Amino acid sequence: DMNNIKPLEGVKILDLTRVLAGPFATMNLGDLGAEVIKVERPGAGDDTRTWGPPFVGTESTYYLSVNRNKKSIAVNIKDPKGVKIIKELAAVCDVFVENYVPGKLSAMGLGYEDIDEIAPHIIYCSITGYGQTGPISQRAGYDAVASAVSGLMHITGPENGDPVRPGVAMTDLATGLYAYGAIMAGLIQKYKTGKGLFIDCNLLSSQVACLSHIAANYLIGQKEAKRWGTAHGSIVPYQAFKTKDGYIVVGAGNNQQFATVCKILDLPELIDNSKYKTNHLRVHNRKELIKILSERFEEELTSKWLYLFEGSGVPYGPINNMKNVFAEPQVLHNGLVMEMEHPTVGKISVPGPAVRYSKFKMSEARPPPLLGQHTTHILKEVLRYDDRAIGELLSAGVVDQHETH
Amino acid sequence: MNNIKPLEGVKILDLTRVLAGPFATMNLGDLGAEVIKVERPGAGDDTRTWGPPFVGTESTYYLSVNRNKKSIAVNIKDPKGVKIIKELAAVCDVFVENYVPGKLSAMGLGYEDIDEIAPHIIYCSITGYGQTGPISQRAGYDAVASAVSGLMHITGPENGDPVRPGVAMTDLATGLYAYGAIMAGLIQKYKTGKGLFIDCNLLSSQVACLSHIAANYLIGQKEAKRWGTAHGSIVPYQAFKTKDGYIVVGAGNNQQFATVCKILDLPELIDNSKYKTNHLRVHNRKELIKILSERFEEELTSKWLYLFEGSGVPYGPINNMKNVFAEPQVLHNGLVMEMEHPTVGKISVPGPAVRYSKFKMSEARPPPLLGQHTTHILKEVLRYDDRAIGELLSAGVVDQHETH
Repeated sequence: DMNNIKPLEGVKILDLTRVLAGPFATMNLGDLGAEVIKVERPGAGDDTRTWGPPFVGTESTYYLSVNRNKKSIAVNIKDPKGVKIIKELAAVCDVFVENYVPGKLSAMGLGYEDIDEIAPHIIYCSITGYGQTGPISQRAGYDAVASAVSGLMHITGPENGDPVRPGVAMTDLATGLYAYGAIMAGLIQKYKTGKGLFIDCNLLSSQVACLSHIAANYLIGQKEAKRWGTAHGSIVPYQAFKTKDGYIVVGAGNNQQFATVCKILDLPELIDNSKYKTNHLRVHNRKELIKILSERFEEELTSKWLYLFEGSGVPYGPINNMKNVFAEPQVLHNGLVMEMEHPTVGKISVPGPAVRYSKFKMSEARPPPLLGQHTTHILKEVLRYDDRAIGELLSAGVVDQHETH
Repeated sequence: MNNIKPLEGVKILDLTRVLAGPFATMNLGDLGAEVIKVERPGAGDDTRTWGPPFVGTESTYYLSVNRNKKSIAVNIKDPKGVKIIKELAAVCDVFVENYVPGKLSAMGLGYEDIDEIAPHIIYCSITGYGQTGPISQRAGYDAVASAVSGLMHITGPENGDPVRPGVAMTDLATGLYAYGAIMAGLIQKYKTGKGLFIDCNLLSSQVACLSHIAANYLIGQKEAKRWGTAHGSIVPYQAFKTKDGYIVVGAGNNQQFATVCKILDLPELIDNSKYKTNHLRVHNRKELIKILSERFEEELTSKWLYLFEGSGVPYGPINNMKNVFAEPQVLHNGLVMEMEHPTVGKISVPGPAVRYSKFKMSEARPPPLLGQHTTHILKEVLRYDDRAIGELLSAGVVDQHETH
């Protein structure tokens, strides 16, 4: 009976997160089989719900992307009766996840000290902009602001050009991945000790840690980084090249690969040229070498280059737009297009799970919940509320229930 | 109880190279796992030769992502080397590799071979595009993957050539996926008592990260475009040039927009019909950004940081490497981590992103030298006597560093 079972099956997660960093972490935990309870404000809900267009039905595409495999309960945390519901859920929930500014939930009585009293077992994870404490800890967390402060924006952009930001909020997504792993570490710690712990995850720490070798260049060698566009500082040639109909990324990491690229480009003279004999020589003569290579790539179409580079064994790929990405058979074969049946919106498609496991499949996923969709169900079953009290909560406005259950 | 780490007592057999794999095992090493790093004798990990910057004989690239590990140099191509890996796998909980799909299977180190001897083992494979597929045989590279996955297409200046992120965020994202996924396997193994196979690849990680942007095309049939530092739906929310640098300032509602306008001493803009609402501000984006940009250039970045203090609106400065680690918050978070390398001396690398209440990860073992723990691992983990170790050393199957 244990042949085909998900790892986080039987783990209840109380999710109070909003926007992207938090929901992406709980979504990936939901794929692993955990039961995720999403707490939202009555009427408005998660901020992403209003982030449209694009709007499909009454649901924004932003919200649907990162909120699958969750159940929604609408509770007014500011009301004292709402605080009681959250505490009661915490008693039966293994994990507590929030992404408010430090001290906000504590001011409302939902802080870790408050939750620990009723749920000492609970794994409390807090996602913030800059951390629980510090001089700038009170500032709210924003992806673009954090990438600027953390220094990623400084090193991203065209050479001798203005800084740019990554297209998607990679700082937010990286923090969500840090937390998604950290929460599982808390569960492993919980099994041994029998007690819960507090987790601190923040955008600043996530992005700085990702700087890795680039930051180590300054910490150890006192070397300041610069923007390189699509090129690499230490490897030449390794950049995107403009073509007749698009861009192609071609790289050579050694003389064997460089000779292969030159032959495909019909430029054998470069192989034995003294300026390009070695990688260090190629880096020193980067400006001249790139100009010669760029002239060749422009002469032919991207499709012809992909045909010529087939089986080359060197790094090579095309810059793909959204239409081209999901046209790729490899993307489809990996299951990256995930389709789910939304109760009121119909069939919808979002990016699928990145990770695939041999023992179990995560292809079948629950669609993102409507605002307050499971409010009455969670109260009646999980908290054993009678119908009379639920109606009183509904009339007062403490909780909100959607038309569709 | 302090000094109690979650993954303490978990042995990880690490055959990864470059960045994606080592970043995953490094974070597992911080959590208390015993990470055994298998490297080629003579050459070692590819990152070792990726210098300058070089400190001593170790590249800064290698040192950044290889702390909290032990190094054993084994020749997997030799049949005697294959036996050593199999013996280690029997006593190791986790097996991690990042070779091209099918390469280890040819050498006898594939999942089927390891599963027979170590059914408990958790096997994690990190590849460019996945275990199977039309382009699965292609090797994994960050710049190539970001181009194919579509991240490069949406990153860059508006009406400008595409650019790539400064760091290999696709590789690091995949490493973060694996580090979480490996722990998911351990939790499942505790219940079932048997191991499983994990597939992690750069393409799947980056595409999944596209998230709402990909959902716009999949659901709304909308094609994305490059926005520089600006945002498509929110104006103003971008980096602004200053007298000495760049500052990022954003306003998400009319109240925040009024706050920004007052700080910039442009109150007339608040009540202007062209900028009354966010939708109106988006429509007149070109005109509004020009007016705001002219004001930002007049003053120094530090003056703006002083004026925006306590404003409550999104605001931050673009920091270079010197400014990042100059920030007190970065130091307060423990992000500067120092360890004592035996031959290189005291060194500093970026610290762990996550901090836990029960245990501390501040003290870390320094990155190992090539083949530093070869004799120790063979003698202790596999109970090899001195006689057998010498025979492997003479043949060249294993390599031991001068420093132990």
